[PDB]
Amino acid sequence: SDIELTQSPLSLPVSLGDQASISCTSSQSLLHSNGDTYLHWYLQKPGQSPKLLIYTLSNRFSGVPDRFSGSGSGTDFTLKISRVEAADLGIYFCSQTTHVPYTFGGGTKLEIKRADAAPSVFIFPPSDEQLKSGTASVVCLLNNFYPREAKVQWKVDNALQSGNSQESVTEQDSKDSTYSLSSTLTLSKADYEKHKVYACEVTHQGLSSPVTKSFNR
Amino acid sequence: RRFYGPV
Amino acid sequence: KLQQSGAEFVKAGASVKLSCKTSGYTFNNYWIHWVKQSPGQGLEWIGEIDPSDGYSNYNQKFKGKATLTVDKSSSTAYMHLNSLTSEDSAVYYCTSSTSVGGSWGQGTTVTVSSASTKGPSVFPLAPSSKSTSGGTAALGCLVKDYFPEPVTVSWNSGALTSGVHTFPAVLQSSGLYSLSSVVTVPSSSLGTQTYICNVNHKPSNTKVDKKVEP
Repeated sequence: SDIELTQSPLSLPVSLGDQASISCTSSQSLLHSNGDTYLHWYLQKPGQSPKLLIYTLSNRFSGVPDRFSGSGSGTDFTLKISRVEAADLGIYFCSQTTHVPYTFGGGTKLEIKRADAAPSVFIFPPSDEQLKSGTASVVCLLNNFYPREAKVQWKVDNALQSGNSQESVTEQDSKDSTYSLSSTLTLSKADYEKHKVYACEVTHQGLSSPVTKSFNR
Repeated sequence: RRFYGPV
Repeated sequence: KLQQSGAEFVKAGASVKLSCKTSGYTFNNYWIHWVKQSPGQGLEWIGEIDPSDGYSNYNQKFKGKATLTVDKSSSTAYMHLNSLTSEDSAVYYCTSSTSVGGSWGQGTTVTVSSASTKGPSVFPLAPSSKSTSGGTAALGCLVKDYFPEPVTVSWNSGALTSGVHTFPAVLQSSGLYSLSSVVTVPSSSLGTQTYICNVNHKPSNTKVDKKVEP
């Protein structure tokens, strides 16, 4: 029965120079009997520790600009960011210290919004070198697209695959604000050699229908 | 014997 | 002005004392807190201690696991973790705060593992007709079955080899990490250059250079 703090949404794409607002919902009332409400917001930048923005509901930590604004009461709390700058990007956590033990929300990632862009899709057979070594990995690449959400599926001889693939996604790109993604299908050499057709099928917002990249061996 | 404030 | 002790790599069942050096002013005025960040459980408050008198409160969850102490003489804050487990593998922050805020440390990483270091096997992802987008070829290197983090991949040919996408490592069910590093290059360049991914795994003394030829 600890205080759970639920943030929404998970990731928030915004245009730089626009408003952003982030919600943090508390499983209980955080209003202390002294009249303060001990709900705080931090920002964590990649490879750095959390830094305080707003404390006890709506106070600015010293040097925090007022374009960062905290409000709420009871169980609903908001962080509004007013003129989103680049150095504002990263993960925002809420935290309550009203009740012991102090808790943290799961975090909201503030991202850059931009127009859709379809991925370029490429497929890579396993190297002969890897095959000699016993396994067979097939790599499917989705390069430079937006937004992040993407469905990648594997088909071997038209048989949809399950449980033999891992995806990894890059952070948002400096220059063009896109993502890239790797899907890796991992098989044993013997498995790999028994089938001819390997196809990576991709579903994404920026495409009108799914694209399938494939090779025959 | 509480601490008061942000962590 | 906070200063946290170095990374720890420890066996399960171990104990480790992490430390946090502050100023003489800090110690007198601020309270000290400890915080845990882990990929499984996110951010967690461990407990707090008032360096003025050593009085301390704890997250019920971390009673028994963590003990907090201070040493005035050296204005240093200590957190003792005992009975360590893989779930304790995390980044641990020391913080100094007040009713109006303060600052957090840079954080000590703790890794709780006895598993063997393993150097990566490095395989080319060759450029072909199926990795070409009208003018450009994509290619890469698959950096597979290593432990622990991190690797570093780098490419050759300077300026045109940026737009590199070295992907986050994925942990496999075998407990070995694996990743890919890919690049897009002008198709013409493949006749006048041979692209090479230079892979360094410090933990295992590995340096590999793999030519990625068509």
